[PDB]
This record gives sequence, C-alpha cells and structure tokens, in this order.
Amino acid sequence: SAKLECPQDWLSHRDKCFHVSQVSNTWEEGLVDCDGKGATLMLIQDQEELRFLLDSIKEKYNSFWIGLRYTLPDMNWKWINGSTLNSDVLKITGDTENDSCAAISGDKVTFESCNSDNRWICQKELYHETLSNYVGYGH
Repeated sequence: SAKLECPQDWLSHRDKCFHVSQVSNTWEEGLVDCDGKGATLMLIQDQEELRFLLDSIKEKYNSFWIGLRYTLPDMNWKWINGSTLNSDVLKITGDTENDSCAAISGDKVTFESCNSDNRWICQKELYHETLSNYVGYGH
C-alpha cells in the first residue's frame, strides 16, 4: 500500500512509509534525524499503523520515539508536523502536566522524558491527519 512513493529503506503502510532506526538518541535528536531524510518523526494515524509498526519493530521491548509531544495549553498530544494524536488507540496520557513525549515500548505506547537514550521511528510522508479526543488521566 503505497499512496505515494517512499524510498526502498522504508516500509509503506496506506498513506505513510516508515523507518525503524534501532540506534539511540534523544527524542529531539531522532526528530532531526528523520528530517535528514526529508522525512518526519513517526506520526501514528491508527491501530493498523502500530500493528504494522510491531511487524517492522519486531523486537518490541525497546523504546522508539515517535513525534508525540504533549502540548500545553490543551492537554492533548500533537505531533511535530502539526497533526493530532489518535488518542483512542492505546495507552497514552491526556493530562499529565509534563514535558513527556511518547515512545513505542512493547505492544503499547509509553511516555517518558525526551532526554532518554532511545531509538526512533521515522515516517516519510505520503499524507497526514488530525483526530483526537482526551484520555484524561489514563484511567
């Protein structure tokens, strides 16, 4: 499924194409690293996305930065490209009051400080979307 085309080093899914960098950086660094390919740091659209992530990720138990940043004031998560997180997919906080960014860890989404040494996922855009609600505390 290639809506538009992406390079061969990338896995295409619907309307984006992904690259799982198993090398570590901070969230901010991986973001800039994705920009290096003329790509963006991963902007999750749906559950199919993450399921396809799990297929490319494979190892699961690492931590891979995606373009998830908790935006204040709004207490929702926006992406770096200006897209908006599908909060209804997996465990992510709605209101946390932190500078916490999110990372793939396991089969789930997790969140930590952007300064940890984690790997990152880049997506090379075919399209982009916005749809979010509010998870609240996570309860």
